[PDB]
Amino acid sequence: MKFKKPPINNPSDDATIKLAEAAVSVSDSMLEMAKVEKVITPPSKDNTLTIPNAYNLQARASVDWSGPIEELTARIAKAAHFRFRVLGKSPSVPVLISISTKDESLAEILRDIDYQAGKKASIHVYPNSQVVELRYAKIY
Amino acid sequence: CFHPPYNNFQPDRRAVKRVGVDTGGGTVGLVASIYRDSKRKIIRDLQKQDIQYVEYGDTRTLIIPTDKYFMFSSPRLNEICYPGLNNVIRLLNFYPQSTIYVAGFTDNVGSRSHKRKLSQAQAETMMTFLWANGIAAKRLKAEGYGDKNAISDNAIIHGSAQNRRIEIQWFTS
Amino acid sequence: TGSLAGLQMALKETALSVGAQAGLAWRAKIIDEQLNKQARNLDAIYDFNSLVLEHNILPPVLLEGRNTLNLADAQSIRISDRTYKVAKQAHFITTPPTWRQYLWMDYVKPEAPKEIWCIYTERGWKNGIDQANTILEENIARIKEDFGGMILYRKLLAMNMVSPPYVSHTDLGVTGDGSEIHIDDRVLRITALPELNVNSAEWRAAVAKDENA
Amino acid sequence: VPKLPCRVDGACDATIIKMMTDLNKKGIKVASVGQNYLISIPASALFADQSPRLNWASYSLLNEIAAFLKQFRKIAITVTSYSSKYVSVKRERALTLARSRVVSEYLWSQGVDSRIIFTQGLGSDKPITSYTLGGDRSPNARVEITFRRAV
Amino acid sequence: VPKLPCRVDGACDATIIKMMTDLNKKGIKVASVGQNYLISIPASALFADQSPRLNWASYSLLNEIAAFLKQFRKIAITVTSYSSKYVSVKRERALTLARSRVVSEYLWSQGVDSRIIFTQGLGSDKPITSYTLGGDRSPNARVEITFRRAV
Amino acid sequence: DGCCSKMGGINYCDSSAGRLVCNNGFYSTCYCTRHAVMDLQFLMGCCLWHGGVYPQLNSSGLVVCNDGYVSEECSLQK
Amino acid sequence: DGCCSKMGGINYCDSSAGRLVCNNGFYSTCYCTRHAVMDLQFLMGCCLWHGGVYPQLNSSGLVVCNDGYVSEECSLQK
Repeated sequence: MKFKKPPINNPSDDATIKLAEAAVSVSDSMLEMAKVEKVITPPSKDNTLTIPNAYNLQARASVDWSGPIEELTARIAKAAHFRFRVLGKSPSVPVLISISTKDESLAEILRDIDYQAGKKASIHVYPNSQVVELRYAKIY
Repeated sequence: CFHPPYNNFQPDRRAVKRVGVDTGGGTVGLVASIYRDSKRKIIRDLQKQDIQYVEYGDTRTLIIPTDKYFMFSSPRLNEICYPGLNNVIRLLNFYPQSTIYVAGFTDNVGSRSHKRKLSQAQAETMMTFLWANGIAAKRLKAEGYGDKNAISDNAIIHGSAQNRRIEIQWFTS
Repeated sequence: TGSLAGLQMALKETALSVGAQAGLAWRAKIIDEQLNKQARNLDAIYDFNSLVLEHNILPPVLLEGRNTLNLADAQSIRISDRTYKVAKQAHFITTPPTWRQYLWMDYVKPEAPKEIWCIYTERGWKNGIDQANTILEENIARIKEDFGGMILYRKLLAMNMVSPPYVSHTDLGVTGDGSEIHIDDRVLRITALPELNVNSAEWRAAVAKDENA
Repeated sequence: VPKLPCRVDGACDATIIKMMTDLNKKGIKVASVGQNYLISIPASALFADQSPRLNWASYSLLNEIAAFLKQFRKIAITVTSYSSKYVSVKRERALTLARSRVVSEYLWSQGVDSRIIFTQGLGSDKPITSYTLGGDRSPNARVEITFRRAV
Repeated sequence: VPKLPCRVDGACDATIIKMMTDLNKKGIKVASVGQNYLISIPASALFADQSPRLNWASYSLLNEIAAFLKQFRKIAITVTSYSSKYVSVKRERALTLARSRVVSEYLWSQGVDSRIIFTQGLGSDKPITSYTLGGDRSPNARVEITFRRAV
Repeated sequence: DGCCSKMGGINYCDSSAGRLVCNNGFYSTCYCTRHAVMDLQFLMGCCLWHGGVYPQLNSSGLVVCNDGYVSEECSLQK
Repeated sequence: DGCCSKMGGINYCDSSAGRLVCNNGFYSTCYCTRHAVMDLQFLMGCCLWHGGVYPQLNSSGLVVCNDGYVSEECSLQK
């Protein structure tokens, strides 16, 4: 009758212990402040209006990217068989994105890119003309 | 023989293999069969894997770690650990009248709705796996609790690992 | 010594000095390998890029203390409920910061070298390992300081206790002489730095509901 | 290192495993789920037929349980007593309260290093078995000592 | 020179030639035109009769293909699945999408160091052979993995 | 020496709690860092509950603490 | 040593890509210049992510970087 308790994993490093302890505190600070911002200014509009879906926007992708926005958007448009268009001047300080997902549709990839672009750039999709259009902000 | 992904949900004819390697004695094959289909060796095999069994009164409970029986942060079931699941079906085959409750539990990291939804998904997956192996739909119920009633302390690493679990309770009558 | 009836070294320091360095360097290598294994999770966690303000301005760093007492000497005490301080001021950046300037530890392979030699070399090895762990813990505290100060700034801007930075830009046309031209000169300058406001009558509260069933 | 302590004093893992094994073979149920621990004792091994008077020989068992409880570090212990249905609800509520009071006093007299001991008696309200044919011989007349190991 | 790397790690030309030769004798078609590479797999060696459920023994073949894909350096991979005509257009469009989703997930689970994996299923729209007499035994029900070697 | 005896041996040091973990899922009784809850009640040295020893070297044998008290107890006799 | 093994041997170094070309038309896995894409993640030396080592020679063992930070880690102990 040997006694045992169920989770028996691989051994752990105390560096990873300390890193995990810092990360948990960062995480609930982020959660509390996000709750406050949602309460203070409730959003009203959604980018499904600017990026609707279509047929052959339902091919799927998994992505690991850590660079500027324009080349990645060009790769997605080329995989979706759409034309690619740029409006405005690119800024001198580049617009950097970071996406790490698994198995989602190309429309949601563009919507996540659109959310991370923020105040610097925007994504529009015209399905009747089959055009993906990225436009830069009139800042600087 | 045996098909490794769940044997197409068929009961595996396990005893004939032992009595074929021992007739290839018949009495020794019957003794080896009647030892390994007994309840205590099955309980020791779940003890050999990472599954805990607790019996107190006429209530019985199985404790299952999600760390080894699910893939990471998903309701998908980990297919390398199929011997444990087959042994769970073999042990649960001994009580054909009782009702079953399956409950899911996570730790304290994250948001509340996220914890509740993940618990509900994992409990339904394990209930569906139980239902697909022959158990009737009127005998089962699944519930997902969040970080509701923990069994260890969430401020330390190993106890927090011990808190993420699936509970299976069943009666006798 | 003890009871009444009981009453009635250079290799030492050389062993500690070679053990401490070897332990420190070895533990530093192991720390760097663990950091490089988990490189995508740390980039997802310490996401400085999505905290940046309008004109690529890094937000200020704010600090908070609660339930404060000071006993100045005998005969005088001073108490307060909360205190807020601006530790660092906002400025222009060209690139966002990354976790590598905070967390990366420095490695140089030391190639510069018997009855009781072994035990003291081993003790020096333990001392070097403990020192490396302490150094890493202070680095973790520093990165947590920068991220937490910026995050606290976002919350107080939302709750209307700091002012945003104000920026002015001037448009020159085509400037230069006949030897050199610049086509579209624009000069950008932030003229008001963020600052706490002491008028408490405009402060805005946030009450978060929960609704179920 | 020679002057810091190297372990919590008077405690050993082999001793914990040894005493837990011996108690389970004797018949006292010792269970552990996570870090919570339960010791369940049948009332026939401690008391007379529904009286709050201990036999003289059961103090060895209480001494053995106290020697087990000194191996851990803890903040609160709960002792709860349950019995079987004899006369009314009040008589066994009084009986279980008296039984829990006596047992927790002897445990406090021995050196268990707890900060709080709570005692309650629930009567015959929460049975763990539908077979209710015995008297005090029934498996659902018992005392349970539960605690959480702290750090 | 002793501290710079001398080659891309875990990669060898003899190993590339060996595995390409072994795959071509086994029956998986490996072709290279310029710097584009194509791996074509018959659906019978991977799936059951038009269901998106892998056999247990075909994971060795997927492991072998992943060990081949780790030899190169690349930016995007495309996985496309094609099938044969059974019931309607929708049923095999759904079937090929499910097949490509499962295969690209297992390839992503193993350590192929790509930045993007695209998956699509074209149904039975683009046949490579006019002989359409088999079912899933037909040569034009297949999955194709294409990529470009980068630098 | 033997910390996890009658268990599977030492798994690792949990520095969050300061304790060893055995190869079954039990916490050990052995400590593995100095920031663990040890129950210290007896401490050596003198000028405790004052500032400690004021570190000047004295011609005589008096030992003086950092708050002016003089330890006659750690002082050598004549 | 053997770069283009089971191919025809080394044809030449393409310095535009930094790679060797084998005698069949395949790019090799071996590098042949230092401006080739090598995937460097682990670098030695100290005062990285500062200016490097400020090159004065010190009486004590402190190592100071070019931005005023002091590396206690590369500094020799007493």
